[PDB]
Amino acid sequence: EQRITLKDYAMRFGQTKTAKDLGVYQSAINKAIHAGRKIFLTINADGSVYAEEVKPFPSN
Amino acid sequence: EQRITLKDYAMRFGQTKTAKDLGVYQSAINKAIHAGRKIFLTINADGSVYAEEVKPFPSN
DNA sequence: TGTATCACCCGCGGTGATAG
DNA sequence: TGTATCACCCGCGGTGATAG
Repeated sequence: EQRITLKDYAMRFGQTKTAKDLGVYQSAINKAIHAGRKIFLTINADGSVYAEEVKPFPSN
Repeated sequence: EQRITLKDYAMRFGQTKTAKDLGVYQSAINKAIHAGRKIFLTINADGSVYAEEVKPFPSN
């Protein structure tokens, strides 16, 4: 609430802001996205963001 | 259904079987567990297992 | 239907192993 | 409220940078 996708979020906001919102470098995002990582953002009232990723175990 | 925790599963079954069930080496498990990784198994009728892990983005 | 190291290599997450 | 490389280091996931 709102639960939204990284990619998604990225298309709305632009790699940079996003990236900035997670306190990480833009290239990350990019990579991450192209990467096809399953990740989700969570927005809070204030607009702070939280992101978790889903991955299969085991990583290999 | 059933949704169960790795650790959990591990306590019921013993590191080894588990490990075997995921097609990975026992030490992994161990590590993984001690590691405090958030991971979950999913059991199916037949008893096949599937495991996904939850992680914060970004990994760093 | 034991677990917990250990060093090795592509620093996490694995591998094999070795023991117990 | 541009994105997409690139080489570098602790092979994935990041960093900075460089450009466009």
